Amino acid sequence: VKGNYVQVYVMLPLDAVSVNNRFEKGDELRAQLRKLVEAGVDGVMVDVWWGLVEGKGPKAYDWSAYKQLFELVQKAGLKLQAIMSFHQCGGNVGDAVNIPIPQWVRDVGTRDPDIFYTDGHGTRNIEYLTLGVDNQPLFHGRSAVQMYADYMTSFRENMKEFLDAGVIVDIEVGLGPAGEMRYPSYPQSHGWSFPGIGEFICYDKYLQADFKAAAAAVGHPEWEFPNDVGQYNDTPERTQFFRDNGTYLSEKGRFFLAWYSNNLIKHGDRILDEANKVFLGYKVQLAIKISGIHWWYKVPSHAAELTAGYYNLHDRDGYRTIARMLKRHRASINFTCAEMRDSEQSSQAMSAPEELVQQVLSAGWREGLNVACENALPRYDPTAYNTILRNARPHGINQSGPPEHKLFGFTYLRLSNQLVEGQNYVNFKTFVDRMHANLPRDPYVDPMAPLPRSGPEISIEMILQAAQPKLQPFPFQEHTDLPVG
Ligand SMILES: OC[C@H]1NC[C@H](O)[C@@H](O)[C@@H]1O[C@H]1O[C@H](CO)[C@@H](O)[C@H](O)[C@@H]1O
Ligand SMILES: [Cl-]
Repeated sequence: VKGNYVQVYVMLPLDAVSVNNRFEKGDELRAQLRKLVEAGVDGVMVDVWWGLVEGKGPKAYDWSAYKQLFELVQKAGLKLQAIMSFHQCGGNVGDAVNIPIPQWVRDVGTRDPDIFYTDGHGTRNIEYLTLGVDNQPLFHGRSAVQMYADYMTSFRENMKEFLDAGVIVDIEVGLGPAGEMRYPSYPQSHGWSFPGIGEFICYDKYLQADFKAAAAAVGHPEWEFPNDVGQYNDTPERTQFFRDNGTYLSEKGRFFLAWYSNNLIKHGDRILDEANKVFLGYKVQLAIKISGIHWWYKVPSHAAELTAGYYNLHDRDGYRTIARMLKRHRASINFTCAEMRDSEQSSQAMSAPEELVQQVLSAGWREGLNVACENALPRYDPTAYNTILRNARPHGINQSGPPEHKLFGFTYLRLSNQLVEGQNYVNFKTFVDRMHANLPRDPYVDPMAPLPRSGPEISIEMILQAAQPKLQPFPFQEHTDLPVG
């Protein structure tokens, strides 16, 4: 029965550490984490905000608040998943917690605005640095990749005690906005609202130069980005690019989609190679986060996935390519939407979160990866938990041994007083029991080996062999066999 146990983590509040980099929630979190422990929770997840830690200047890392937070977590006896959060928290009208990337990095942007992902109207998105500057030494002598590597190295050195004590068990490497490996193709601040197709965010001068060179390398120097793609809030059929039998299918469209999605893959590969080197020999898993772009999954162009950078079509597996890139690093996939049913979604959005989840989990498992999941949106109801349970053990319980497939972990978004009071807590606690296959909490489950060095670098052509033939997912049971109620 023990092979069925799925670990449950809970995300901490976005302001677990204050926006001024002070630890202020000692008493509150102590009581809240005690409730989590009483409920059987294996660990917590937390954003380690770049804007807080390296906020005062290059290499001025102030870890003092995170250390206090981490001691609290260790004192509670909980495991810890640390997100290298190289992205802005909040920043939209109405957001409660607002933590931009370091001011001194934004200061570079006042002179070189092309450090930011840029749309076709020229709007600069300040939430994250363009993958176009990964290897450009623009930041007081450092490249973006060097800044990420140096931050992770400082983290390791300063948190060594927590790593050695087995408190920190997972490093989630932020690779884009919201920590997700994607482009910022659906920004509320630029006027997007659900379920707009989004936009291609490749207009910064660095990416423009990259495209031109890539185009010349295949004999077509003349080529430009597609200009029949509409705008953020369009539907696919309103554009010549994304409509059925549209220009996304052309030789030109295919080249562009490949270039855009490949650049995201290369960004992840090169940052994971550095992260692996940093954490070599520590008993931790490295993970990336893939965003759950479920809208337009039911139309041929998969338009919102394409603009996010996931080149996914009925005959092209745009997630298995990503999974193949992760293999050499022994990195895990952290996906979302684990809580969603298709019946809960708007019809006109053409949304299929269940099939998308099935596609991403199946891709990870076919590449031999650990796969974990999060809920996309806040949920406290038994139906949500039953959906997560279904995704956690897609073929149900194996009474003989471990199941054919299971999630390596699930991380719940997110801790607050609401979760640990009233009927919410009862529902949550029962969820954790079921995730644990009704066994008691086992802190020693899923032990990590010392992280080995990433295997040999493989080319983009090698990675892309995973795109086709596109396979049906593994069959998933309609309903969990171990529901909450
Ligand atoms: O965890 C990543 C995102 N998954 C999909 C959710 O809808 C979204 O809200 C999540 O992003 C938030 O939480 C992250 C972890 O706390 C944080 O890094 C990110 O900035 C968002 O606040
Ligand atoms: Cl295969």
